[PDB]
Amino acid sequence: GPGETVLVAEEEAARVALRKLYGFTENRRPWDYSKPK
Amino acid sequence: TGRGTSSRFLTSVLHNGLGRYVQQLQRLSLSLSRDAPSSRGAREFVEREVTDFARRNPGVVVYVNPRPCAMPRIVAEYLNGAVREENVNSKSVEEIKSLVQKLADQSGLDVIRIRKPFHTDNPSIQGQWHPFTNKRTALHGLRPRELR
Amino acid sequence: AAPKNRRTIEVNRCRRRNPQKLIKIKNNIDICPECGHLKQKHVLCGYCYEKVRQETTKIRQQIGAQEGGPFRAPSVETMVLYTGEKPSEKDQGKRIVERNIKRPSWFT
Amino acid sequence: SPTELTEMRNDLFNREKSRQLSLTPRTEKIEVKHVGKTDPGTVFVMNKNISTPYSCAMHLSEWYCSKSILALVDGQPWDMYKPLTKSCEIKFLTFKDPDPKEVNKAYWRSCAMMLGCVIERAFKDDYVVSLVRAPEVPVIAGAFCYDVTLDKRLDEWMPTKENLRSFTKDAHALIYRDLPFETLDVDARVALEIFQHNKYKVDFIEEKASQNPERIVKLHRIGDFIDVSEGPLIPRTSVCFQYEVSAVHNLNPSQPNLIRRFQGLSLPTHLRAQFTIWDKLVERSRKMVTED
Amino acid sequence: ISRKWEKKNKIVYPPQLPGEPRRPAEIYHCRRQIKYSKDKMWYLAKMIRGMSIDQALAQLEFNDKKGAQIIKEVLLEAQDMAVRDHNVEFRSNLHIAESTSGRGQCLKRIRYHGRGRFGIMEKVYCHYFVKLVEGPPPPPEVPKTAVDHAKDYIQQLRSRTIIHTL
Amino acid sequence: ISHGRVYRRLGLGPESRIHLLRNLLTGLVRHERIEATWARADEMRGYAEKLIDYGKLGDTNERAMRMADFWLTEKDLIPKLFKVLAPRFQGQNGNYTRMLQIPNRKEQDRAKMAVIEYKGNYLPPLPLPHRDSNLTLLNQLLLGLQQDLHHNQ
Amino acid sequence: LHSKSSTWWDEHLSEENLSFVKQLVSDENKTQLTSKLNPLKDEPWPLHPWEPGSFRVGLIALKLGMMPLWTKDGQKHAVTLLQVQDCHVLKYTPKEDHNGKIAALTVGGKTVSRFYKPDSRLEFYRDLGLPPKQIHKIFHVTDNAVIKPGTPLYAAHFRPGQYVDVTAKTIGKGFQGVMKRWGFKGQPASHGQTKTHRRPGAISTGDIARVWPGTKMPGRMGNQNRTVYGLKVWRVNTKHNIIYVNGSVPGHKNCLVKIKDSTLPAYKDSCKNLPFPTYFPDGDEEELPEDLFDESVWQPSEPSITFA
RNA sequence: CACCAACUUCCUAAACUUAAAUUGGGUUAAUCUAUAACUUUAUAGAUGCAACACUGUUAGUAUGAGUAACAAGAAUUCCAAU
Ligand SMILES: [Mg+2]
Ligand SMILES: [Mg+2]
Ligand SMILES: [Mg+2]
Ligand SMILES: [Mg+2]
Ligand SMILES: [Mg+2]
Ligand SMILES: [Mg+2]
Ligand SMILES: [Mg+2]
Ligand SMILES: [Mg+2]
Ligand SMILES: [Mg+2]
Ligand SMILES: [Mg+2]
Ligand SMILES: [Mg+2]
Ligand SMILES: [Mg+2]
Ligand SMILES: [Mg+2]
Ligand SMILES: [Mg+2]
Ligand SMILES: [Mg+2]
Ligand SMILES: [Mg+2]
Ligand SMILES: [Mg+2]
Ligand SMILES: [Mg+2]
Ligand SMILES: [Zn+2]
Repeated sequence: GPGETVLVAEEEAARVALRKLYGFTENRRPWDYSKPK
Repeated sequence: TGRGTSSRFLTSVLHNGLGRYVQQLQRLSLSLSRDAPSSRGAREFVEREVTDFARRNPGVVVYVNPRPCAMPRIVAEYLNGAVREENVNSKSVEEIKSLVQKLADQSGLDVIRIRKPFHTDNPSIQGQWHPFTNKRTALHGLRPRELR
Repeated sequence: AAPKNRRTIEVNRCRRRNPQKLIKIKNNIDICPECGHLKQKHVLCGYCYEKVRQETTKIRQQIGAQEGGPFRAPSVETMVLYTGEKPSEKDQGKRIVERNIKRPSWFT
Repeated sequence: SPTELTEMRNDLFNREKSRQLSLTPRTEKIEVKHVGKTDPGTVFVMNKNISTPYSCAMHLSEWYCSKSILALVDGQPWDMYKPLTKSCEIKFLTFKDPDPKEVNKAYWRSCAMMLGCVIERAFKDDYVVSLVRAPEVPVIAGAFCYDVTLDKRLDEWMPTKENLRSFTKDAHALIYRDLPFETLDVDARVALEIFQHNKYKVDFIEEKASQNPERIVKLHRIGDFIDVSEGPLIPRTSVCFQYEVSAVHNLNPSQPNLIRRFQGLSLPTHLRAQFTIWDKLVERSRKMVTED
Repeated sequence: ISRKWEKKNKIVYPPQLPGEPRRPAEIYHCRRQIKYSKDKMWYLAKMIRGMSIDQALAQLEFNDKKGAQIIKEVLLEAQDMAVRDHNVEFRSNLHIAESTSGRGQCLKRIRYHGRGRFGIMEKVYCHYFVKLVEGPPPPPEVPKTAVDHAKDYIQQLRSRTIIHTL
Repeated sequence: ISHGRVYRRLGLGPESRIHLLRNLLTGLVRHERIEATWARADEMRGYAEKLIDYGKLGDTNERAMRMADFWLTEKDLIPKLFKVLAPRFQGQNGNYTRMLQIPNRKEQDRAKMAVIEYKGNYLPPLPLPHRDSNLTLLNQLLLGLQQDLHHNQ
Repeated sequence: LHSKSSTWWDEHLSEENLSFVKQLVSDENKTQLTSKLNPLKDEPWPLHPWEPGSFRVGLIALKLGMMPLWTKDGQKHAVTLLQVQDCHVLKYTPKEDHNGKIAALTVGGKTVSRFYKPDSRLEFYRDLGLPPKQIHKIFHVTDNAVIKPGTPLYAAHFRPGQYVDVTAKTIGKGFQGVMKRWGFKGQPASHGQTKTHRRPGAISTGDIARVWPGTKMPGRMGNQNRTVYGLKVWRVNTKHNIIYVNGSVPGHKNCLVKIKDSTLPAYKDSCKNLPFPTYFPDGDEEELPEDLFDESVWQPSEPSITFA
């Protein structure tokens, strides 16, 4: 993760990990509205 | 006139088409004079075309108000709250029908300069460029001239 | 030499609102202890001074009547006495000016 | 914990205020007459137990408000923010009066109280600081004196020059806040409850209560800090401009409990001193002061 | 001519509800046809802007300008009507919220010159307006600290966007 | 470049300056308290002090009489100078005149004004600036400092 | 008014304390000055020998006036009298912290009152233990010649036969025209000149359509720092600390001047035979005569000069 | 061994091919009248029918400019006084 200070950068890196653990990454598959079913 | 006017970004009212498409026009009002030359074309629109337009667009409520009137006027109201008013004074039937269709197709978003022809909330999939992308790392993270 | 162009209000507003042309605020204004009116620190109170001179004019007016004419100044010291006062031994041989009013408290 | 004492003491202080404020129902008008040399004969029609001498000054002009430190209600010194109680004649005292004896005492007492407030919060919460008394010293003495008893752990530590400089920094912080000197006349019982923990304060309250026919005792508050007072105090802490905590001297006969006297000097905004004059006075304020 | 400044003292607000801050009183006063230049009067009106009533009077009493006495007299009248008619409790509890000068109706006369030539002189009049607001003068202006200046600079950096692209 | 010059330029010229000053001096001797513009009163103060010195020289002095004759246009004042003012100021070596600034003139020229008088006159006392009493806060602290220094050597 | 007010030192002093304060301040000036009389007994900084290329500290003196001076050859020399009054070293900056090439010393003279001074200046002197001085000037001094701050400097620093440089502010003449400021000729008085007698002529040429920077025009003259180079020292008075300097010195009488050894190439190394750091009366190896003379000077009380 | 560069040309949509006196043609602002319309409209008939500019006319207000310039002998006990 990036940050203005080392503590801020480390804190941001913690969020980058949690996003990739809960499968909420920015490039995750888009939500599916296609189904008529 | 670009710097003398406002501008905005490309947008949709409520993510109009993501799940289902909703028509933004919700109400049309037509004011007529029963006997007035200028309202003739609007009168013919009511006789011939208003009923078909209403059936094609069942989500728009159409109000037709014949009353003593100097100029016929069309008022269009949208779901976002925008209101547009059009003078129909002495227009042919076709022009009024053509104009009425334009109101149905439009959204209430202001017609002003749009900065970009494209809007996306996910511009990147592989990561936005930053100065360290395409820079190789160094052993022990030693910056240049650092002795260690 | 005559102006080559009209001067805009934007330029003029900068000239006549420059700090150099503004009225300076004064820090030397104080209130008088005796009269309670305003004064400057280095200047005599105008209210109190106003009392003194108007009493002085009354005294000088009485002096004019006694002399009665020009070129009648005494060659001896002068003294002012108010109703209820009599010359003392030290006051002997001095011109006495008599005032109808009582001795002012501030005047001694 | 010390923070708890401030909270509980403040609560009792506020409770008494509301009780006395509620005690007076409706509005009753008292006629108070200006007896001062300036603007003579003015009569202020004030409300009983609510309006204060500062409110009377507000009617006249801002000069009265800025320059008046004390008021003479029926010949007795009154705090500018102490609510008036009955019809009377009022006169306002300033620092530059021909004989400002009463004003000098009030300024001296208030500055001593401000010394007590700084001392309490200066030390670490680990140590226990107990305020014993603020001796009444003449202004001629050259400094105002506050007596304090520190913890036995610091029984032989003496503040250095930087430590004393630190104390003045807190005092200047108090001045910048511009805190009004709140006033309460309260009966022994409540005063004892607010000061039950401090044995020194308790006995002082007993003395100052026996003195009066009733049990009324004067209480003053600066912000959270509260203290007993010998008499009227300054309206606000913004009056002080020059402030110094000169020195601390150990009272030699204090083996049972080491009492350390805190000394300092102050001057109001109205009477500022030049740089050199202030230094010379400060030096003479670093010498022991004996109450006489 | 318009005379709206005088009318402003006739506005009546509805009774305030118990749970609301007390509304400060406002008093509007003016003197219209003053034989004095508005350009000259601006400086006197400018100086007292924001000051308290007593502070404004003290400065005006020791100014040598003709307009100072005119402004002082208007200020005293405004003070009296504030307490007398507008339910202001303390005379001293007032400050100058607004003070400005305006043009009056002027008269045209002849300025004689050397060779039978003339010029059009103006006999100038001016108006003076004040609003007195109950309460202490609003706190003076506080300059930005260095940290405040730095904070604004960083916000500008953080607001940067990639321009003319997706 | 008017460095070192000890006079104001007043009136229609050097002679007019003397006559304007002489008229003020004549009024001062007669009434003992005079109002003039602050600059003119300051200009005349030096002459007022020196005139008393000539009066002290004595009645019989020829130079003093000529000086008194020139400066006092109203000739009844000359006996007053030698027999009233000079005897009064025998003890003093100087500082016979008291000059103080008065609030500016309310006459559309807003002149800076002063009051000049001879000390010891019979008129009501001027409202002079009175220094603070020793009982004030600052004075007492200084008084305490004075006592310690004096008593402790 | 809840507003700022102006104060001065006398505003709140009573008649009794008004005299006391003056005596108290005067007393402290004497105590502080006496405390600094003996520098050698107050941990003086190490004394170094003179070496070629050395520069000593200078003094600040007051300009007393002028008088005539005669030499054994009968020639008359107008001479200016410079008096050193309360000259002390105040501040030292090392070579690095001021200018890589050389170090600096600040020296002040002419004790002044403490009543109308900024607190910052008073704070500076309080730590130094001295009464305030009217003027501060900076002297470039080599490392070996550095002197501890608080050290008194005396007129015997300089010696007769030594050339010196004096710098001071020139007499201020106010706004002046081109004739007096720059010696412009002007225009003829008669023969039809219409309101042009003391005016500048043409400012420049028409081709450039502007006025060159630095063009000589009417403006304020005088009141500028100027230096006079190569003035001999004829005699020094030890009792009153008076230096006799050849010729004229910039400024008016009673004005402070800066005096330092001459920087002219001919007098490149004159400090060889002078008190190298400075002259210390505390040492008093030999008490100096009241007046020191240059050899050529004809002393008063000598026999009349006969050119035999 | 190329790239960049003009609405040149292509491309989506369209368009159908170039100083200025002069010449041909289609509309239109305003007001009145006829007949209507009835929050200011239609078809006809008319005209003192449209102004960023004539050192244009009248009025207003700026600029230069709060600039150039203008004015009362002194004190007092007071302007039909000393
Ligand atoms: Mg004329
Ligand atoms: Mg004009
Ligand atoms: Mg001069
Ligand atoms: Mg010569
Ligand atoms: Mg000059
Ligand atoms: Mg010539
Ligand atoms: Mg000529
Ligand atoms: Mg050019
Ligand atoms: Mg093309
Ligand atoms: Mg026309
Ligand atoms: Mg037009
Ligand atoms: Mg032209
Ligand atoms: Mg035109
Ligand atoms: Mg103008
Ligand atoms: Mg000009
Ligand atoms: Mg000019
Ligand atoms: Mg002029
Ligand atoms: Mg005249
Ligand atoms: Zn007064």
